[PDB]
Amino acid sequence: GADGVGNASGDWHCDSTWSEGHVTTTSTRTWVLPTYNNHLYKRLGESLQSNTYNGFSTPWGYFDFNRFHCHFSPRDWQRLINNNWGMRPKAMRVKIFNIQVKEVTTSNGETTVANNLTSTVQIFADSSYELPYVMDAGQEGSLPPFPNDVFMVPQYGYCGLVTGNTSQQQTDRNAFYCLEYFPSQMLRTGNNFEITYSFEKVPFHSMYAHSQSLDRLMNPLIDQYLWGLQSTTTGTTLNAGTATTNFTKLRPTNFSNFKKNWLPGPSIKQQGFSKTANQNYKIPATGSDSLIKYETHSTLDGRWSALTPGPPMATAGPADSKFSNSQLIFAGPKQNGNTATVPGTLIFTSEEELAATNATDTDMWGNLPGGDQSNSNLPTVDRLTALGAVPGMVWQNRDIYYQGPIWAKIPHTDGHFHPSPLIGGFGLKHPPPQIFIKNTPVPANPATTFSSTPVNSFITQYSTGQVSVQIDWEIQKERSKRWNPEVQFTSNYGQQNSLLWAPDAAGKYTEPRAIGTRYLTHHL
Amino acid sequence: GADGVGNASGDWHCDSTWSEGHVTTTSTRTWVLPTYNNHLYKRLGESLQSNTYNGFSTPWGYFDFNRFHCHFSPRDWQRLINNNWGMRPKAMRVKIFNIQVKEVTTSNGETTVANNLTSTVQIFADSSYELPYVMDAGQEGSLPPFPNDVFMVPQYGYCGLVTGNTSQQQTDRNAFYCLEYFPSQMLRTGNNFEITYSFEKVPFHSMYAHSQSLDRLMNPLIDQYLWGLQSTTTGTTLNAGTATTNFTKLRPTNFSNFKKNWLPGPSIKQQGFSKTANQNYKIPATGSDSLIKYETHSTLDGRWSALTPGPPMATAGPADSKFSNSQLIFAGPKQNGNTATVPGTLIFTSEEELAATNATDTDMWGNLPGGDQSNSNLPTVDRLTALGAVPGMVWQNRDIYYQGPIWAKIPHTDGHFHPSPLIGGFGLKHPPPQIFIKNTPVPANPATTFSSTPVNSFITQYSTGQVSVQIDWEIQKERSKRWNPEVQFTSNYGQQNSLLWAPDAAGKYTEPRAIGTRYLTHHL
Amino acid sequence: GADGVGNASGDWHCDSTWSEGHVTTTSTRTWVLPTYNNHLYKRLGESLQSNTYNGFSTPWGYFDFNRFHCHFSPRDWQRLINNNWGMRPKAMRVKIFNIQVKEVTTSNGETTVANNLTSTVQIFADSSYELPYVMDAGQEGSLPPFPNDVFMVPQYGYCGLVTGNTSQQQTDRNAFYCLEYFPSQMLRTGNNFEITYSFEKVPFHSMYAHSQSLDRLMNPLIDQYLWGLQSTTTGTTLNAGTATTNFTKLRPTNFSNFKKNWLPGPSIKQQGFSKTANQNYKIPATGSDSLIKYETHSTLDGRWSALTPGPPMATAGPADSKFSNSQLIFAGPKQNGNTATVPGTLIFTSEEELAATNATDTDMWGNLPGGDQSNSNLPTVDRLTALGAVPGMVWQNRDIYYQGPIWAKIPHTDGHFHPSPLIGGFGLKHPPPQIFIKNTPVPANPATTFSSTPVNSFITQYSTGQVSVQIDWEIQKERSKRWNPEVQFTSNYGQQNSLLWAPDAAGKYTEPRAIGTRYLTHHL
Ligand SMILES: Nc1ncnc2c1ncn2[C@H]1C[C@H](O)[C@@H](COP(=O)(O)O)O1
Ligand SMILES: Nc1ncnc2c1ncn2[C@H]1C[C@H](O)[C@@H](COP(=O)(O)O)O1
Ligand SMILES: Nc1ncnc2c1ncn2[C@H]1C[C@H](O)[C@@H](COP(=O)(O)O)O1
Repeated sequence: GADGVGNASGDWHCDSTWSEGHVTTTSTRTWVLPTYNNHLYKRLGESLQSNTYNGFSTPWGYFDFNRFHCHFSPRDWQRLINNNWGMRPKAMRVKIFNIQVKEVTTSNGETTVANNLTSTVQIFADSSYELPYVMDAGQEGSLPPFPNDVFMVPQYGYCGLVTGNTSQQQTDRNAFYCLEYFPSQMLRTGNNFEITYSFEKVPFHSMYAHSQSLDRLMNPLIDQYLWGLQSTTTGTTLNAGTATTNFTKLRPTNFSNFKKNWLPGPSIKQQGFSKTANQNYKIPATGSDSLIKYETHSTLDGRWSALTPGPPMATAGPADSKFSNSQLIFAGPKQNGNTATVPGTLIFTSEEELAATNATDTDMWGNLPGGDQSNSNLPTVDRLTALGAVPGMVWQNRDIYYQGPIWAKIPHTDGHFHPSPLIGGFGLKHPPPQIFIKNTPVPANPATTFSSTPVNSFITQYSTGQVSVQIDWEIQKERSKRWNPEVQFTSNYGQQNSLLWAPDAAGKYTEPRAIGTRYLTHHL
Repeated sequence: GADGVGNASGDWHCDSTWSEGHVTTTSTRTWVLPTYNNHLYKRLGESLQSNTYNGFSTPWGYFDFNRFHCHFSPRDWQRLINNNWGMRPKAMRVKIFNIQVKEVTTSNGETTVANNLTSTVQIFADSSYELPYVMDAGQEGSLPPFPNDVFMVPQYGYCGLVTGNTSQQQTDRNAFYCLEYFPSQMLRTGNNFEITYSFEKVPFHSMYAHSQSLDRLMNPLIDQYLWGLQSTTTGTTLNAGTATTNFTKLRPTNFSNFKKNWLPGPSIKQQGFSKTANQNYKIPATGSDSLIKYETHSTLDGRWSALTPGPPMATAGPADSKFSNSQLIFAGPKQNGNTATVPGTLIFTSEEELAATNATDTDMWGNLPGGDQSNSNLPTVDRLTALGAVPGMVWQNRDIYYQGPIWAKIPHTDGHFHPSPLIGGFGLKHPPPQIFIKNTPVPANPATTFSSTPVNSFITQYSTGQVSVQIDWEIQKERSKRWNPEVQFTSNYGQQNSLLWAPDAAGKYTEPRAIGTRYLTHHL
Repeated sequence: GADGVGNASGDWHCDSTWSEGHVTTTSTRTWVLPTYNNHLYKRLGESLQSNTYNGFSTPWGYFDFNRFHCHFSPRDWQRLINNNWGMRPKAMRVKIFNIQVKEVTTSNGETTVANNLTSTVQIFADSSYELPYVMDAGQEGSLPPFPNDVFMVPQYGYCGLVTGNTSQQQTDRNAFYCLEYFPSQMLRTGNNFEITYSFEKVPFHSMYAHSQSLDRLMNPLIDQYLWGLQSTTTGTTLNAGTATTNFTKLRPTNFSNFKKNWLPGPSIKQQGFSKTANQNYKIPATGSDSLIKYETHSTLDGRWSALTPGPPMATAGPADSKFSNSQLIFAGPKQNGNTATVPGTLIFTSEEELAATNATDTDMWGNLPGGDQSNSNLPTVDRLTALGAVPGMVWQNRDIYYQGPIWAKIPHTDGHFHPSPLIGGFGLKHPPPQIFIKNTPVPANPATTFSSTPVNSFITQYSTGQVSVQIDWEIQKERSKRWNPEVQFTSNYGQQNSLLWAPDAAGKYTEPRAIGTRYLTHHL
């Protein structure tokens, strides 16, 4: 990739091509790149007991396309989800171009901008995965959903290890990575970048809700050939009757005692809250009794971490007054602030579909006897609040969302367990590589006599250009023998003043709701 | 398959062929097919709080061979289990034939039956697995163990999802499947059906009990090179002594403190009951305090489900007065009713063999400190009642029984854990397909003037014919260097009036006991 | 097609195969055939002034598959309509088989039925179209929607010409057709029939609603270069002002005066009625002032005929209290009678979608001046109630329904106009041929001495068998660049006691609502 100054170095492609069981999304967006940290690396750190962290902020920016709406349009996502029991990324190709480097000159009063033709910009992809991976933390920076929205490239920054739960102080293990210590490609207008990636083979995402329920997978018309204890006494009253060993053949209408082959999957109880302000308990944000303490969390090296997405568990409804972590929440259309007090201002996700295989988040997994029953003792009935893997469990994973993550890098650790990103998406060992970009520094007028001191005065600059990502998605059509019509993502937003999923009168594009994927159905 | 009326369309095969490490069981049985639901599909449903269920009952019947005694004879099962450390299904072939369709005519007083030559019967195999799988729920309907016992084909019926724990009401997800919306093969006498299947590669079943115990896998003659804390004080009395840090080299006779490499597998405590009526606690069947509540159970969408078979855990003995779920119970020889009060009337299974690797069902997994010990505090000793998977665990799975299930379909869910049917058997992703069969409807005399109303009057009919299943089993001979004789399944039923495992004087075949598989032994 | 008695002569096929842009529906149903008109042809006739008719009723039955639900399942129809901007029949193959002829014998008290092996049944297809075509009159007789519903074959009967509007009397033109004067194929059990047809090339059906409206097809941001008269005076008051010739450039916000290139298509005003009983006018059924008179109708040879389906016109809504002819009405799920008084008991169709191109049924086409305006005269503003074709008109045709007609034969007349069946469907010159079937007469015991008199005594008989139709449908996927999600046929029937679009607890299948086809959208 290399030509002249007055020659576009690439074209605008915003395809959409469906077929058999392959769909290829292609999209381009214009971007802007500032001069981060005024050209330098800055060591980050701040002791915040549990929020304690340390690291570094770099002068580099980076492209992030880890959000579904970066590739599919509303209509597409609809297509995709109303006719396919699953999908998955297969291949990706990214390309940056039409680089334009600008140098600003703030006048006596206001700023004036001009084209620095010979100025260069750098790009390079960490395809060896030797740098903290940031594109999968569910953070901002991905491309805009709306094709014609210009966006700012995010600043690259990474965290180191926090030794302790007190100080951000760093050990001899903490490491510093320098992006200049990498081979980068230098570009000027007329040059361009391009790269290709191939997704690892990964399981198709569900994209369907279950019909049958795990506890009702038998023939309602027939007896088991298995027997069990029905009751130890004769009455209808606890601890009172002639006392006997009553065994049953386990036949229809019973079912809750039918011997079964599979159990619901692992769960960890979550605290449930109400959207109606006065049904909660009045826990504060800050303080020694901050919400954190009362919400189910994990503990790493003395530090707390909300069990946020957490294990795949059946959740509350999107409409239900109850909600909780485990439920993804996105900003509403009219919500533009770091804070809100009106539930109706936000968007609530829901894993209600999982109630066919997984346990409910706020409830429990089941119950255990708290001791050994006797003729002179009925044991306490304990609560199975958290339960790990056990032979015979099966479960569904969290759904995927139109404005959700697409993939996440699996942690470089010997051993794990069922690698599905908890925020959702595809867990890859080596995922789409992070592409870094940064404007090259331009020394301003220099001293006329030598100085071993590093340069300070730099011309002020910023760049802009387009970028396009093309991902090949493998999808699988359904083919069920279900007779009755299925549920489907439909418009149904009724009459409206300014069409939904479209810019308003002021020219602002905003996403009305969150869209799932599990509309279609498959049995167990 | 297609010939004449006076020409058998198949022959009777009840082989048995052993060899190297392959055994092929072949068996045929005669069957009868009624006219279920008087030809129509009926929506099922009944709100029973926790036993709540919904679904449909179909006009179709189905062949089920998911029981070991359907294929092996007593003697065979014996052969199989006294010389092989394992086995597994490899291939299957089923064929239906000698179809005979009969039409009944109830006379003024009593019924008279005749042959409807031209009447047809339908068959088809759901080999795309697009229909609720029912053959693995441990229900009745499989073939009779006794070769010369005529059997009735089961009615096909399936359950939908239960949304809630209150109402059987159905949502837009519930689905209705219609078997007529499938390509079925129509037969008349002279026609026949046939099909072949190949089992997925699946782990051989154990078929052996362990010698060594997981906690005793070392050399009893030598010291470890590892050290540990033996005691914190000097006396023989708790909280009393000169208080010191006493470390040991961990040498013979100790063993319970030896550093080991593996832990017992996951477990969930089960309530234990006594067979002697007055040692229990007098819990009722029905009621707000039904046995269910007090027995360890799971909770799906607010509904309860006994943790019946549950996790592989060492169990009580077959003779022990204590028993519990986790133990398979079959009807005794003289037990002919949906209920019983005499333990000795039934047959108790037992996983006593697992006590070499798994934890005991009624007991616990182990113990944990309930807090941090101090010089001014000895923490509560907590009970590890339920424990999921943890790096380093190992365990044995539930045994297989002569009259037990053979396989079960693994649930269509992203992710599970160690897919061994909990009732026992082989967990296949796509198992032997369900073969459906139903008599074709025959309109009785019709109206002489048109009517857009669906037909009601149907000749009364039923069919009968033979069916044969052939399964190729892969088995592995032992080859241990064990010196002393091994345990073996022996007759030993002493003297008797009417030989056991044989019809009585009245001509009734009944199975005396339940037969396991783990008679042979292998170390760890 | 010819084999033995104990050999099925065909199998049961109820496929469904989707792909690129071709879908093949295959379905089979069991049927019953009586002995119509007790074996003879009967001349029909009845003078009913306007309902006057004449013709003949035949001893033959006939297969009719001219209803969409005969081929697609609920789910299919859904598939079909949520992803395709159109479809059309391409090829058809029908086959009858498993013929079973039964002879009844009513005993002293009640009837007894037996198999008459040697009895024959006749079939033949009028593929020369030389017989009144009846399969397209929107009458009963097609196959049941539910695969497992036995149905009665309809009786063939046809009408002749009615000369007059008084008498059913027939002229020398009236003709009598005899089906025995055709080559028919005789069958016995073991024989079978089969035939193939290929649809004529015919326009794909719409299957989409319009975005843009015919009167708003310009750029809302720009002026026309055309001028027009805006007002003849100065005030804001009719007939009052300084009187002038005010011409305008015809620019935005106006639009209703913009010069346009196309006009809405032809229409004929229909009378509108209200579903709320007391908003009508109290017109009687019978009488000299029967509803007919007051409802827009056509007049052929003095006879009246409701302008029922009539011209493609925008209609009322399915929910609107107003309804009218022009709107297809089907029986509700719980409606089982030739009459009803509760609108909510029935199912209302709606062409509301056509309001983007066609005029509204109950309203009018537009307005005309009733004379020539002058400085001393303002003409009556007339109502354009009925308007035929005029250069520049464009229009959409009536939608198609899940339980609607599929095709209709175009009348054998020199000339017509835009041949789209008014009830809806595909207008073919030579459509799927009518397949006739009738049981062959079997003389009962005969006289022992000759008689030139035609036979009377016939054994009583009826037959039954299966039939299957396979139609290859050509469909076209969409490919719009629409951004916002589209409307879609979704379940959404909320919670329910007995799942919809599925048999109830009593085993009765009933269709909940009527399903259209225009869910997707295309502009103009
Ligand atoms: N998103 C995603 N990525 C990878 N694997 C997934 C994912 N979702 C479910 N699984 C399953 C597929 C295999 O059973 C498995 C292997 O983990 P392993 O530790 O590699 O043996 O985890
Ligand atoms: N009956 C049966 N069927 C299948 N697998 C069994 C069974 N019994 C034990 N296992 C083991 C074999 C592999 O370790 C495994 C894979 O589960 P997967 O989720 O496929 O990675 O589970
Ligand atoms: N259903 C159907 N069948 C046939 N033609 C249709 C139909 N619907 C719309 N049209 C149009 C297609 C041509 O413009 C036409 C020819 O009529 P002709 O008199 O043959 O010149 O009518």
